[PDB]
Amino acid sequence: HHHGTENLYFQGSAATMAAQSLLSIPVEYRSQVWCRANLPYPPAPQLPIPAVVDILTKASQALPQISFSWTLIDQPPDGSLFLVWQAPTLPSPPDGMHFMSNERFFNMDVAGKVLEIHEAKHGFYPLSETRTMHVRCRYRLLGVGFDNFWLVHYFQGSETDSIPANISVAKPPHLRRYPLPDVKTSPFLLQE
Ligand SMILES: [Cl-]
Ligand SMILES: [Cl-]
Ligand SMILES: [Cl-]
Ligand SMILES: [Cl-]
Repeated sequence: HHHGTENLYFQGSAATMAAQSLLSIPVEYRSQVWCRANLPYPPAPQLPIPAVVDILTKASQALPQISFSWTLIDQPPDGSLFLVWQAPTLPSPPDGMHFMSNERFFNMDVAGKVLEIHEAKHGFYPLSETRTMHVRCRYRLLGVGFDNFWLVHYFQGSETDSIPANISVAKPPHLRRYPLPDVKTSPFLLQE
């Protein structure tokens, strides 16, 4: 009466390792962790669309040799790129960023496949910023057997996009609890 949707995504025998690792985390932090690949990606400025498609395509081909950990992500620096496992019908865990506007959802046709682009401009870190300075993009490429994997990218906003920021009217509306617990799991696989 609480976890039906999550349970659908943990049916795989390789998703058994992910499930076992999540159950090792205190219940209160299970909703707070990202399932993030142990790469790490080199940081990058805003990526051209063909680069996004190649990065997700290569990740999908390398998946059996890439491990994941449940981890907290908080106030990642500009340039940060992550490969994450996430159900599209579940909310993203927190990253410490708040937004003065709604995330916009665009779809592109790429070589006959759909690339989803979830672009959240007007990002800010309320503990340290009074104006917006950051963009977060979440990408996924559909119909190539990698539907629940995302590229998540944080980068610097343009000066002209910067607007005054106030947590009282931002999304999400609540500041996360600091300091963060240490909760990073040992690595596991999502395909064998
Ligand atoms: Cl475990
Ligand atoms: Cl808006
Ligand atoms: Cl998938
Ligand atoms: Cl929200």
